[PDB]
Amino acid sequence: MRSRPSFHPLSDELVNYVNKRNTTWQAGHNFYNVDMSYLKRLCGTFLGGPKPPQRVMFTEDLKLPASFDAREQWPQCPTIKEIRDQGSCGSCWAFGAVEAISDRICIHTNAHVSVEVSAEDLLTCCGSMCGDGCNGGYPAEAWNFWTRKGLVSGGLYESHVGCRPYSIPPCEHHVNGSRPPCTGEGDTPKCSKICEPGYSPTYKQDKHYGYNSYSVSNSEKDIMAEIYKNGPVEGAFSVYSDFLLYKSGVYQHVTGEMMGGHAIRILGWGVENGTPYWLVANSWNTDWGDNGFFKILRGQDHCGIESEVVAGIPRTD
Repeated sequence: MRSRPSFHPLSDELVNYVNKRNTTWQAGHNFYNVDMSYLKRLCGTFLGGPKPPQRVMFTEDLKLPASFDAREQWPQCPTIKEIRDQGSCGSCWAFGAVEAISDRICIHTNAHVSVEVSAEDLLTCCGSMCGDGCNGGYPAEAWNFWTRKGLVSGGLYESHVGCRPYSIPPCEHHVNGSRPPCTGEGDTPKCSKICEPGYSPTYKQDKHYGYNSYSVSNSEKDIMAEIYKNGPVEGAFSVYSDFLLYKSGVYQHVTGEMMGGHAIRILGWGVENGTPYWLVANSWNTDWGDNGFFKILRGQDHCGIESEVVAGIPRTD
């Protein structure tokens, strides 16, 4: 391959052992031709550090469903079926924030205004408050910031939708080798308080603000409750190398080492083959795992999926 050895994505010994081990899932390569610094630049959420108020779902008489897909409950909100890609940027913290916010806006604005909240804006105008930009960040501040400063609107890279659409291109990690391995290297883009030409309203007239920012309790049922009456939520869990290989079924960490922390958007649950799972939306494109979504073992706070559930309500009127 003209270059030196080492860091070749992951070894087949992995894929195959994860498979011979015969567990709740099955793995296969999602990334082809990539510098391993990329595979670790994806996992750019910190874990630890802050944590909003608290949200205690009063249990009582509400019987939640044995399964649930936040996309079905609200077909009117297309935002829910969207899978974003973050390019070579550790902005996963900002994506879960916006992808969860996007939905909630459509959810709580009656089913009125559905709007692609901009990760571009959160990513580049939040600063040291939220963390480190393209090199890691705190989902707590992510929401805190929406409530403080508010976020404009911005679709996908080169989508021409709204004020500030994400400026980072996706890496062709999907499936090719005519180009070289899109290394995770990258710099955090600049805070440009300005909408795309031709776009109206004005950037300042595009900021959508939130109501408050709270933490969801570390109990699965409370979470099932939050997603059920409010809308998808942003989480955090630890990434180990095997997870990179997810193709289908319910994930369970088997081997490999920590790639780092990765935020996501949980938007549902169900039980597949007697294994309760959480339906989570990644930010690695639609060619990753199962059409961009994936399932992780729920109820046993797997890899910390049930620890960091940050979230909040949008500002009506």
